[PDB]
Amino acid sequence: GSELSERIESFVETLKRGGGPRSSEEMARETLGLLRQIITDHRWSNAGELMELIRREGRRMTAAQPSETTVGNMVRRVLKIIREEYGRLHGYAQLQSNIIEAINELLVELEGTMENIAAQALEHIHSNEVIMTIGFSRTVEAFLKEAARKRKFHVIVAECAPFCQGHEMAVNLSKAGIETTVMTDAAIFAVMSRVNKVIIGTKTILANGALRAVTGTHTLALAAKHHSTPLIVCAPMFKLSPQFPNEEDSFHKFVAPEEVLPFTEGDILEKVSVHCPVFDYVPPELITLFISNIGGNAPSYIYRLMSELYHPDDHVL
Amino acid sequence: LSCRFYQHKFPEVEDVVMVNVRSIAEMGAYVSLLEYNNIEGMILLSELSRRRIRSINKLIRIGRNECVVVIRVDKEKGYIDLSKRRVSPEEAIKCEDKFTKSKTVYSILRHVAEVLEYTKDEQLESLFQRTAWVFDDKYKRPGYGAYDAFKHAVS
Amino acid sequence: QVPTRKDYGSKVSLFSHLPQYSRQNSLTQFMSIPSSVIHPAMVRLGLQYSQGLVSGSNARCIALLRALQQVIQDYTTPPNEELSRDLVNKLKPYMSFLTQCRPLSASMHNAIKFLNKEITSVGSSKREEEAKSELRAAIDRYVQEKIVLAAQAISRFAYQKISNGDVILVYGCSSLVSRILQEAWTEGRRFRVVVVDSRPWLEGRHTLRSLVHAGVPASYLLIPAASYVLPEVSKVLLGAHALLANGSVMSRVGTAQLALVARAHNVPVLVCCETYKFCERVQTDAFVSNELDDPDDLQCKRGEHVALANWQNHASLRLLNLVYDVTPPELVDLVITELGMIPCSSVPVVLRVKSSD
Amino acid sequence: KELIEYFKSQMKEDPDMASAVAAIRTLLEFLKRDKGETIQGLRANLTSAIETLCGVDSSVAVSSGGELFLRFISLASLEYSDYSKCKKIMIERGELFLRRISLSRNKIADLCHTFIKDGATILTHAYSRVVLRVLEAAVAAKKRFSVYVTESQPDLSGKKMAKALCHLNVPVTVVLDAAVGYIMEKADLVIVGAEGVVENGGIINKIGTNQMAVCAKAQNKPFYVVAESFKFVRLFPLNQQDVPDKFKYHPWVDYTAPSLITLLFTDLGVLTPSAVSDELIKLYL
Repeated sequence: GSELSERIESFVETLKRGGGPRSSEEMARETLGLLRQIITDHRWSNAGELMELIRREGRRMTAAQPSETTVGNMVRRVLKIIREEYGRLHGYAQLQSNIIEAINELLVELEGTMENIAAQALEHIHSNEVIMTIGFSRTVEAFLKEAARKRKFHVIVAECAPFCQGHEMAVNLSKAGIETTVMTDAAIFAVMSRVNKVIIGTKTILANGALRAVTGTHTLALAAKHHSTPLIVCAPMFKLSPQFPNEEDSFHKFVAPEEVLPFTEGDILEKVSVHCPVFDYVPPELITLFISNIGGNAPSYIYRLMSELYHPDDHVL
Repeated sequence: LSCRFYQHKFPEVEDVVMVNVRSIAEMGAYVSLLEYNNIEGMILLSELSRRRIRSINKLIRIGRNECVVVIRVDKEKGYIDLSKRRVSPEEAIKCEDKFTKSKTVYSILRHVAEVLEYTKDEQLESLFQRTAWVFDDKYKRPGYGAYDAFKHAVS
Repeated sequence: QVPTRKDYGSKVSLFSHLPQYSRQNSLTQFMSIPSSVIHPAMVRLGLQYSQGLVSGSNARCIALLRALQQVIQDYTTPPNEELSRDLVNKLKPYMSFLTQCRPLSASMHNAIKFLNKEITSVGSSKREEEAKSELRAAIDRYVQEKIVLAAQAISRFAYQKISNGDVILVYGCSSLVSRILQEAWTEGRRFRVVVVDSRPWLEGRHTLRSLVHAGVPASYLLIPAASYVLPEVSKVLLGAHALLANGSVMSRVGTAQLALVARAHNVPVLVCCETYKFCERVQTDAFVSNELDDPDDLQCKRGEHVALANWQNHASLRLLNLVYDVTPPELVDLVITELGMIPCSSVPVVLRVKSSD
Repeated sequence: KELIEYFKSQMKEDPDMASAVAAIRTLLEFLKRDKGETIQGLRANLTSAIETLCGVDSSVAVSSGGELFLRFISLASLEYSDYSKCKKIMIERGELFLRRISLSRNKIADLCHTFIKDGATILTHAYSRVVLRVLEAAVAAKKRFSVYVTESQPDLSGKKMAKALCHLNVPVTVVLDAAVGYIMEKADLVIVGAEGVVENGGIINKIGTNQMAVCAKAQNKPFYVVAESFKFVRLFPLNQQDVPDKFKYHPWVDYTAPSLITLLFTDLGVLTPSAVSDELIKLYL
């Protein structure tokens, strides 16, 4: 009814203004709850009418923020769930409760993701190890803060220049006692000679195995490929997107340049061009291994998870 | 000091019970029946969902309470087969409300026995049978009848 | 019950979580002579594994399945208990004892998983010995196809690859590569094999004897001199023990090193592995999941001054012999399974068609 | 030999038509003209047909399309028990498969031309209709770019590609075939059309491709390879001699390592090179 469009518009301008909420698993739960509220507050005779409907509001929600892919891939996963149920019921009236219980299964799958990565986390950490991460992500800091329960090693949290969010990760890992080293973003190849492996997170996994992540990590992937150290991308499966990199140049999210060059710099701000991209592109050849809640996967295996979670007819949304 | 929630020690067939997962094995997920004095049950790997499931840990969540329908029970062998596939969201909400009311009645009688200082489990079970299970057998409703009788006795 | 073994020597600081046992140490000093906690076939398997008599992966899995057949044949069912739960509850101390004797191969792990999936799929309406004979026939059919049909298929797929006038490099001891070379020599190909060996197992003499008795001209070499022969070598054949989900090859320790020197000399790598030796478990180095053998195996008698004899007097001295290591997936070219010739990028994908899906 | 005559009549009537689709049409016409109620009797006739099509045409796509067609015949024989309904099932399924294949190139064009930036530089090899279809969809999508086409010495078809692009009124330049490493630093992307894709992700193409691939490797350029799905080959060439020698005859075919290939653009979509082995193992030869 009307309250549905109230909540939809609130979600749309919440995504338009800032990051609401902060982390992504709450946002995926909000998206799945909004989608179950959309499928429980409407009337349809064919599944294709709800399919066109969900495609239209998915277009609206990704037109709210084109840089954040979690809402779009959640809409696409719900679309493939509806397509699978229509295909298994076609070969009618019990479809709605089937999509409801499938969304409930996806919610139980999604709430236990980080702790499944933590359960499989002990298969990648040995004693007295040098780890280097970038940015801030609760999956990687939970990974390290529970992997330090039985192992003793070292984590070097490098800050990122637009928003130094690695200080929060450093003070969260130092409370667990993992001998955290804090550095800048310019010393990575200065310290790549001693880092044994790179365990980072990401924002969005692309269809070809590539990934967008917090900025400055393509440099880290290049240095780790130069030193031949393996890369661990601790990423869930709601950051998996079918959006190809070269697609209408809408890759990077540019923010205000105040954090790079402040407004008190002088009259020299008029004749300067300051850009601040908070995301960066990493090709799959600079990635060794992805770690999802179902296990470890290769970058040569992202197409199979793509075809298992998404449909090629819904890539345009 | 603990006891079961109802006058029966084992649930009936197709009875949705509230359990908590304790461990995960290859045969299924070991659970504990919270309303039957923590007896051991098993949710089958084939009954965890209606969709093809690659691994048991994707939907187990050891430590979380869940409503599961009983498929097979054996009082002699001690085998209790449970299923999360058969339960509906309406039946899950009904089982959640029934477990909440039965847990409130259990906490009330546990506080009453702590005030009476009945450290023995047999005297506490006799108090259970004299307070809640008598009303549950009189009204023919386990959990609903005792909570309704206590809500009427509060007034 | 079974206690935990005393770990021998001074461990490496990077290998503090992995156990390091000894062969002069054994677990049965505080065990019964009629073995009641562990099965007699299981403790016989543990003694055959701990002393190093069965070291090949296929031989370890075959002896494991024979011991499991003797366990199922000597199995009884207690009253008011089902087979499908009591068997998995009784086999887990057996596998814990086998892990305590020696860290298990991945073929043994996949055999444990397949046996658990098979004995989980037994209905309780079936009888006792009927289900026991069904499981024994299932174990027999499983080892039958995924040993001999897989070996014949990989030998047929390698016969159409090895040409005439070729020179082949091998490393370590494997039944599959030796069977490939024997069938290729007997079926018409004329070639010579360069055998690469390494300390302290010296298991290249086994495939050297397998190649000389087949009539193949052989060449015995070590791992530092392989860089001398890789300009000459046209093809490198290797025996894989496990293949991981990223495409890594877990085998004997001189594999990724040998594959890197072979790629540096532009010699292609051909690992030979069966589809049951795959893993959903993945690792990227030889430090987070590896076997540690005896520290007293590295010593040698070069004259009169064996220096690593009393190595435990020096507090700052560490001894280490890695058994398994992994390869980068960009170093190995071929993976020859019974489904055909794949790259490493299809190691989990074949798992997707071997997981009944 | 009416099969080679029908193949040359199907291939010479349209210059916009590939050799593999003509071979599949010839195989379907031979299966419709066989009328032999036998599984092995049809399999041996199809194998002799592909033997004739490989003795006549030395293309890799012809033998590839015949092997896919043979796997399709094996699947349709293993599905249906009786052969009488299976003959009409094979005929209808092959006609529908050819109808799906004949629309593949347009699908490649609309799903492939999205990657090419505006104001960029394209490096391309010898003549094929697929890269022309992708480029004409790119200029139909209002994009401007400078094109550098290899002259491709053994048969001067890259100059014919350049003539077909000057008739399209686009800036194209015949670059020297010994100069693909000279213009690699200005070529931000290298999109190439292939004539056969081997199992691991590598490709079988014309002789001047693989060196350009390593020029794409030392200079970090994304080497895009464009090919349909009927060019998938169940082979594993390790070295440059390990390709079958009947497709060589001055060599004519170079094997390109799958590590030098960034992406594939098939009818399944934009794929990693590891996807070809997935399709070839669920297809089972």
